[PDB]
Parts: sequence; structure tokens; C-alpha cells
Amino acid sequence: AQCEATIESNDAMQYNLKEMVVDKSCKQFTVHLKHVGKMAKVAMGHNWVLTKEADKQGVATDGMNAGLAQDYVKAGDTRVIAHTKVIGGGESDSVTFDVSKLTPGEAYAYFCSFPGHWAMMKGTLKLSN
Amino acid sequence: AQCEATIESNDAMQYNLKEMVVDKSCKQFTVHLKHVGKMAKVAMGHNWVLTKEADKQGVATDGMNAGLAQDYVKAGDTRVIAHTKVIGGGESDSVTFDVSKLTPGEAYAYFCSFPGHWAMMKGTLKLSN
Ligand SMILES: [Cu+2]
Ligand SMILES: [Cu+2]
Repeated sequence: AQCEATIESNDAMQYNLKEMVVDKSCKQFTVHLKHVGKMAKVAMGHNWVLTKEADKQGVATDGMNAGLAQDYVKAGDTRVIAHTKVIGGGESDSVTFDVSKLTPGEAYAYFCSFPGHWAMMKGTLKLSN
Repeated sequence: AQCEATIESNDAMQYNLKEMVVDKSCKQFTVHLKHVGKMAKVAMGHNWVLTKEADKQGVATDGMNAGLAQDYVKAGDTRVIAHTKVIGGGESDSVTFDVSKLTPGEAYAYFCSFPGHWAMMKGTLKLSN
């Protein structure tokens, strides 16, 4: 139907969705990230970052060096298709991006770039089929 | 009794012990850290760091800034009583420290300083008979 999806993140360092599908009828798509835990962002902040599967480790490594104030994502990172800000417990953030940045058939990776979270908080995104 | 203890770390970002007791008869205490998971040290490495409870956040912070080659511990950090190296799945490391560094009745914090791990990997250590 909709060109929107909600994904939850918690205090156990997990996302509640392992895969996300963007419908081909969509021109744009919005991701609503919710932090349903009760930990503060300095200890367990979460974001949602979308890249091609192969840019994962690099984006993460460099986001890590950008710091909390930069949402742990290097500014102007060309590898990042879209990202939310870092949020803490009881908060939410939304990000909308152009579906045309995506390529039918390709698997993209989405993950949390907060220090050390990428290993556990990761999933796959792609176009409908 | 004896002056040693074994603690396990896993791919779920947890330690298996929340408290450790050093017996008062000990002059030397040895901690054996085991990584029972299978993830690489760059993605889910673990260490064991001992500080006064107070110093947890600061040591964690500076440690993260020290980098993997420094085992995520600021070199010569004086707030650090003892620490292991950063290890990956299938490995183990041990550290032996002088009990005289601890003062009876005080609480000590032990935690993992690998980026972002300190929030879920923490325990208390105390001297007792
Ligand atoms: Cu996170
Ligand atoms: Cu760790």
C-alpha cells in the first residue's frame, strides 16, 4: 500500500525487522525509527543508515569517528543513501528518500552506526518483486 | 578462596558474571577472560577493565578513543587498575593484578571498553572474607 515503514530498536540492541521491502508503486519512501527501550542515547543510542551492502563496514567506521553530535555518520558521506539521527529511549526519528536511488533487484543493508552496534543491528532492504 | 576467576563474554554482548569477589587472603588476583562467541574482534571484540565505580564512564570514553591497537584503553590510564587485551571469538586472555591496589569495602567496576559495549557489559568487584 503505503510507502512508509516503522522499525523499532531497543535496549537489547536489536531492530525488530530483519528485512524491509519498498513497494515499486512508491516514488518516495519513509522510515520511522522508534527507540522503545529506556536507555539514554549516550549509552544506547540508535540510528538507521542505508547503504549498498558493500559500503557497510566503511560507512560505519567513518560514522563512528564523526561523533554523537554528527549522529555517528560522516557529513556528506556519498555512500549513505539515507539515515536518521541518533535517538535515545522514548524517542523517534523519520527519514524519507527517493526510491529511484534504488535499483530493482539489489539488496541494500540498513544498520545502526552507533559505536559497536552494527554487528548486531543490521538488516536488508530492497524493492518489491 | 583461590585468587583467580574466569569470566565469559559472548556474541550477545554479555558477560556471564555480574559480580566477582577477591578473597582477603589473596595478595595477587588473576582474571581469565574467555570470548566464547565466534565473531571477529573488529566486530565484537571484548576486554575486561577494572576501575573505581566512579571512573567507569571516563575510562570507557578515553578507551574508545585509544583505538584497537591500544586494546581500547588509554595507555597509562591511571584510573585503570587492570585490564586484558581485546580478544575475538574463540580466544581468551588473562590479567593478574596486585590486590593491594584495592581497598576493602570499596566498589569496583569491571566492564568492556570496546566501543559501545560498556553499557551492557559491566559488573562489580569487591574484596571480601
Ligand atoms: Cu544503536
Ligand atoms: Cu566487548
